[PDB]
Amino acid sequence: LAVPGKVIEVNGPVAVVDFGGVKREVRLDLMPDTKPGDWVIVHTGFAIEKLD
Amino acid sequence: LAVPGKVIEVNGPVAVVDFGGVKREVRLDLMPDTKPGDWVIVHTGFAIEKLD
Amino acid sequence: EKIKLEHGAGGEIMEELLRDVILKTLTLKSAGGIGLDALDDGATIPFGDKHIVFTIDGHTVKPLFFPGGDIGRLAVSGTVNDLAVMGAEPIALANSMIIGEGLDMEVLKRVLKSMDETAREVPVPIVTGDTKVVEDKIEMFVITAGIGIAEHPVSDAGAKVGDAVLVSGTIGDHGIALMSHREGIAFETELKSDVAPIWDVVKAVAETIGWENIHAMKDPTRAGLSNALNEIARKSNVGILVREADIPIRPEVRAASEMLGISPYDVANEGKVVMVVAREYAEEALEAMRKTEKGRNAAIIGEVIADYRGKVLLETGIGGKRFMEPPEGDPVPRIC
Amino acid sequence: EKIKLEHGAGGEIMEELLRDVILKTLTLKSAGGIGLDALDDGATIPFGDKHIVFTIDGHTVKPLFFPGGDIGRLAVSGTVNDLAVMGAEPIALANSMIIGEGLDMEVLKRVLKSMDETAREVPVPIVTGDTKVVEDKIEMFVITAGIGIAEHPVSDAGAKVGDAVLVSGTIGDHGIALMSHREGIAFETELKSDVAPIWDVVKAVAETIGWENIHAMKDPTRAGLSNALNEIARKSNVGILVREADIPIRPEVRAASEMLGISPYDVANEGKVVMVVAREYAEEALEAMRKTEKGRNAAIIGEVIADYRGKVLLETGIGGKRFMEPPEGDPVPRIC
Amino acid sequence: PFEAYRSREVAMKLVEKIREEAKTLDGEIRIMHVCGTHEDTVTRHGIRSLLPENVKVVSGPGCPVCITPVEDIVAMQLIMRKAREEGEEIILTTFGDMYKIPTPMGSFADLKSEGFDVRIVYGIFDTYRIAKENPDKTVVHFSPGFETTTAPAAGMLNVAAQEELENFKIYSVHRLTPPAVEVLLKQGTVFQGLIAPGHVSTIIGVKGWEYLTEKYGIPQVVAGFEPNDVLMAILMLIRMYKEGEARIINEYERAVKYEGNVVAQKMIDKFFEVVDAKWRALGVFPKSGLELRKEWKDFEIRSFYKVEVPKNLPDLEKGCRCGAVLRGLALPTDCPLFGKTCTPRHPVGPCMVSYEGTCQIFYKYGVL
Amino acid sequence: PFEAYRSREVAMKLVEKIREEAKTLDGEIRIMHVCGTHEDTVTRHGIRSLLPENVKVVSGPGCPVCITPVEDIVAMQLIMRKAREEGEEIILTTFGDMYKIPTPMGSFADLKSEGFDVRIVYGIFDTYRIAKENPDKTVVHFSPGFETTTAPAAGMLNVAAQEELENFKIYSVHRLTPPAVEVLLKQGTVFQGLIAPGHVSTIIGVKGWEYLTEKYGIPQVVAGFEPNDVLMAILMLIRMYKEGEARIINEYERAVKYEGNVVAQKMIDKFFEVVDAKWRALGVFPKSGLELRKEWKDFEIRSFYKVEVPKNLPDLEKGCRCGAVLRGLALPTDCPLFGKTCTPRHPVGPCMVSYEGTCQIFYKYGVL
Ligand code: SF4
Ligand code: SF4
Ligand SMILES: [Cl-]
Ligand SMILES: [Cl-]
Ligand SMILES: [Mg+2]
Ligand SMILES: [Mg+2]
Ligand SMILES: [Mg+2]
Ligand SMILES: [Mg+2]
Ligand SMILES: [Mg+2]
Ligand SMILES: [Mg+2]
Ligand SMILES: [Mg+2]
Ligand SMILES: [Mg+2]
Ligand SMILES: [Mg+2]
Ligand SMILES: [Mg+2]
Repeated sequence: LAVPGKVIEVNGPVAVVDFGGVKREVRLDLMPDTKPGDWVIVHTGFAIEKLD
Repeated sequence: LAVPGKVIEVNGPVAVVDFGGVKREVRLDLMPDTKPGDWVIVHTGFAIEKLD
Repeated sequence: EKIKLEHGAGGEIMEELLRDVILKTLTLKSAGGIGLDALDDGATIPFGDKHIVFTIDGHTVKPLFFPGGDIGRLAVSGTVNDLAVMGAEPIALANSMIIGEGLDMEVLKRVLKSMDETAREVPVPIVTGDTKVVEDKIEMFVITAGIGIAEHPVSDAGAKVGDAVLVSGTIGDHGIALMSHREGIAFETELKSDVAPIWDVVKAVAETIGWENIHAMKDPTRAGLSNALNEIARKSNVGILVREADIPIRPEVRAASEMLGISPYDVANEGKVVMVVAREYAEEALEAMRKTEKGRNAAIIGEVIADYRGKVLLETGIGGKRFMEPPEGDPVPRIC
Repeated sequence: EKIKLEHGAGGEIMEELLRDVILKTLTLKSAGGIGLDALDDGATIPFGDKHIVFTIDGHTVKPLFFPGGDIGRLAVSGTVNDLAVMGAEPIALANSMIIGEGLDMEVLKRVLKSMDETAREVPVPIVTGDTKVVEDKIEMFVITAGIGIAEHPVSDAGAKVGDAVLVSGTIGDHGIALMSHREGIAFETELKSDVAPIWDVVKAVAETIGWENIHAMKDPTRAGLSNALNEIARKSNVGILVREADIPIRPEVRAASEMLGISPYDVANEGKVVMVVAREYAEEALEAMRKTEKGRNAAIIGEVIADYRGKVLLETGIGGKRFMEPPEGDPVPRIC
Repeated sequence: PFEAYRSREVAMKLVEKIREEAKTLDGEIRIMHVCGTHEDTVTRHGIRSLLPENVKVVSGPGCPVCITPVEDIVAMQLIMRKAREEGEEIILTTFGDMYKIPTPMGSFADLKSEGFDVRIVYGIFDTYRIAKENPDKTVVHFSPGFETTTAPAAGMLNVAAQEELENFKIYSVHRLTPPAVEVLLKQGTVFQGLIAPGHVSTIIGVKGWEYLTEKYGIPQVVAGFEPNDVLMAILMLIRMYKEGEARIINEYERAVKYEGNVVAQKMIDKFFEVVDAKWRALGVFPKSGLELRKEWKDFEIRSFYKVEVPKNLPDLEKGCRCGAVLRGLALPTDCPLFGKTCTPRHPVGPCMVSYEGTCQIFYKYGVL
Repeated sequence: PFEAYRSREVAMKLVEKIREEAKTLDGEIRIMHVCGTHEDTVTRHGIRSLLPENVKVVSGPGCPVCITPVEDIVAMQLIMRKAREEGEEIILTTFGDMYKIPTPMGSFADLKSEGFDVRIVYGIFDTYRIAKENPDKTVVHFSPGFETTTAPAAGMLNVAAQEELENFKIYSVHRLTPPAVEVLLKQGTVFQGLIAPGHVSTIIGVKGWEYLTEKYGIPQVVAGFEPNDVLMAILMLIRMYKEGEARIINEYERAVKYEGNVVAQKMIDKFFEVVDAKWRALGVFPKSGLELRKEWKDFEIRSFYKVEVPKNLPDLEKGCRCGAVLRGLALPTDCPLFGKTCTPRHPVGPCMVSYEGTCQIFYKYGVL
């Protein structure tokens, strides 16, 4: 059950995504280029792609 | 809290005393001469004396 | 500060908790009648020409089954009695159950069966309920609330000086039977619990001497007869003289209590009622009781006096005098 | 055969237990009104010009404290609501407590405080109670019974074809907040439980469109809105069409439910009411609700239909159609 | 945001176009998706009730937990016992649904009840953390999943080698989607269009699915998971069928790159190698599984324990038709056990247990 | 049976004679009993309220659990810990009240809560049984008690040697009643008559108490425990005082032999030897304790463990007056803690904890 979230914090591998009032930490190991403001697809705690 | 009971069964060291509708097993190690019909004083599961 | 087993043993320590916390924290405690503050067997709610009696009781007896009864018969019996000692006729029961994950379906069925058989004896229907299941290893808990209609309500504070004190039967049976059952103490014939609804007993006396002459009542459950009496003395602010030689006690109960080192006066009864009646109606109430299947062994045990107000005086067999102290808490664990 | 967590989750599996055992074993189940067999939010007892509503509910929510409320506010809220959805005005509460040996006295005080604050909001007094303490490591269990007076009683079977279906507020808040709190799922602003008494909400609608026009009601607690609806459909033997796009759901709840993989329709709500009203009174009831502090978010979600009797039809956002299945059991453990 | 992708208007338009393009269609068109999340979308939004009688959407084996061999589940359990007897206590992490997956010899939950340390985790990182909090114990993660789940494991294995962790092991039961799809082709599973899984695409990109449309001429369409993504894909597919087209449209361009996700691809390649694997209830599919390479063999829990898994372990319970459900050849309602002895609470087959299981999805949503 | 011994008539007669013999009495007569069961009889039946102002009944140290040194209770606990560290787990049996007896360092119950195996038993046979059911463990019984309780232990030790049991050990804390009685004499405890304990007499018979009435001229009276036994004894004592008599009357002849109980005497002698012992809150009384002889030393739990018990362990909590209660010099109601912070449920001193404790008895019965 993957859902979209807006990145509001990056710290190397870890990131803080907000899914509409609900925030969770996500590993950016597969989306190094990630950065605040982005919108990633999170699967099992990992960002797998950004949205355009 | 020692209470009187009527012996209704003997089997060497063990005995079965009735304390008014309540029966319990008692060691006769200190009252070898005990035998059915007797009335002993039971203390911590041992017969310590018969009544006259 | 932690909650101790004593805080729920119906004795003095539990009285502390009620006064030190419960009654002290709850601020809205009545509906125009006897309320929480009174700590009576139930509450009363004026409803025109009559009153509604409201009572609730949790049950956590272990084991769920024991000689003479079970948690199911106890739930129905306990609630009906509390309504009955308030002077109300059982109208309906509400049954809540909290079952532990894993209980054998057969146990639940057996409990429900007993509840049913017991409820039909009153008779009184179980009109609503609730079922919860928890992972906690608790087997089962039964909480029963009940509503009843009382033409004339009776409270623990109506005892008057000169009145006579009665019990509907033998004292100490439920608590001693259950304790004996635990310690494997075998009998010539098993000592049974007395758990049973006794509305018919109260009703009989009332249908004989009239409600106005029943000045006080209480089923002596947790903490026994001593507690039920000490509770009436305090609230009615009267003294109570009890003659040990007149308190009905089965031989088996006397025996087991001695071995158990506990007093049959401090343990719960689940099929009895203490009744304070007008001095000139004692004999008729006694006989009215003796004529019921559950009051065959009723007996006048004492009288309400003017000295030692709030206390319970005990006249021993040899004629001595001492107070019948309200236990700190029921001696037996999970007695109800 | 063993009892499973599912048997007390308020879903279908629990329905089996009630039908396979409880209702099947108890034989006396009514007092001249809505009884146990109806499995309504409470029972009714005719008393001349009016009826007495009788309800009881156990509570075993863990942890005892959670965002937005606690087991104490829940006990009072739950009982008052069940009386309220029957169309009765809370009269009195009966409170039973089963405390685990060792509970910190402060916790008990904090729970009692919340119960008190909550009870005063109705307002409704706690006129009688019971306290038990067990060695079992359970912390605390709160069982509350309540009596209320209903001029005109409402049941889950009064829904008529053409009627409109309403909810007093957002759906899924209590169950999702509690689940999120468990899995440490943090929020921009914590998702709170909605636990609260909503008699004022029901009363308002009644004091606006009259009791005769409130054909059915039920607080969607265990098993959620889907369950409450599926229950009304079956008993009223009518079908129910619900438009997913009109069901009020907080953004935070939608989000957490997706991550949690559960539907906000299948989890308990502790501060809401489902109301089936006469088609020509829907708007006034809605507005009457919108004017209360707890019904600001009320909304007409559907209508009673003649097809698919006993089932609940869901019209999805994109316009598709599917049934809103009554959960097998509430997804969240110890939700209440 | 993305409101359009859920818009009741955008949907009712797509539904109308689809109806139009089909009212003139002869025979029947069958579109197969191979992602449980798509099945959830289709079923949750009641999309089937919006389709024309001659247009069908079937769910393929888009459930990694459903297809994990029982032989592998039993193996993991045998190793837990083998370790116990060797004084070594292992910490086993598994996903929630996998935790309850049945086998002839019981599930991971049945094990838990025997005093073994089995923990449910939402991702591999959870397992990684447990590894650092319990150095006095070997933490192992039974790892099933498709490309989308393989990646987080391929990345966690990197972060583990650098850190030089010795108590971070996993039982690989990873599978590849494209291969299984081909196998179904070579076996008669009927469908004229393929809705390629959104997320597995995100990883292997549109490129990973080309070898299929080229070698069999099947029109594929990478789609997202909003209701309009699937409706779009269906329309797009109906048209490439009517016009005899045979190409791949990336409807999910907002989330997928043609090349896909390079890092993950090599990240996975750095540790796993395509191998022959068995799919539960389906058979042994060629080059469809992923196992740890000879080097990163120290990360495989089986490189420390060799167990004898009994032969002839039946894949499913008698009466269960999950194998056919997995092939898109059967509906869960066709099953005699569906909603009877088999439900999410008390499942008989894996298709009902899994979150992406087609049976669980049908049950959970009250299909018409 | 024995109805007379409880007869309200027989009692009211004895009460009248007593009043008669005392209305003419000058000064005050003080009768001391040294058996908690007698205190229970006196208090339970409200006998004190039937006595004339010039006749007093005081309770001596008739409570073996109350007087067991804290040093011994702590020792046993230290040995439980010492065994644990030595891999050896011990099964400790104790009586119910002893189980809760407080010490500066906690009770046996406090130990139980630390994961130690402490079991409450009603007698030594219980302990013996546990020994046979748990051969893979050393079962030990903290054994306190007077002659009446010593005997069952002296008999169980015999049945144990024959059986040649190696896991049947006990910590002896046995005490002798007659000695302590003499000590109280040499220390001023005032009383002109002694109600000798019924059951301890049954064992040592009337003969065991003679050395006292002869060496100090104190009139002793062996009595039973029915209310009329004690009333009789009181009357008998008042008269031997008025007539200057100085002998021993065996009012409990129905249960006691002059020589007492020979078997038990030798049974006890075969294993224990009178030694100097400390009485909690009272001091070290000469030849008042019983310890296992050098031969049967293998039955003593201390012959397998040597622990260092800290010095200066206070005998009682501040404010507790159990020491004076034990001497019959104080009433529990004289104590500031009585019924306040000290109750049977939450005891401060040993006198309140013990079943034969004078404080517990006063509390339990609501003394006037
Ligand atoms: S319902 Fe159950 S039993 Fe039928 S195939 Fe689906 S999982 Fe197998
Ligand atoms: S009451 Fe307590 S504290 Fe006072 S002496 Fe008796 S036991 Fe010691
Ligand atoms: Cl009670
Ligand atoms: Cl509920
Ligand atoms: Mg009562
Ligand atoms: Mg009550
Ligand atoms: Mg009660
Ligand atoms: Mg309920
Ligand atoms: Mg009363
Ligand atoms: Mg309800
Ligand atoms: Mg209800
Ligand atoms: Mg409810
Ligand atoms: Mg009660
Ligand atoms: Mg209703």
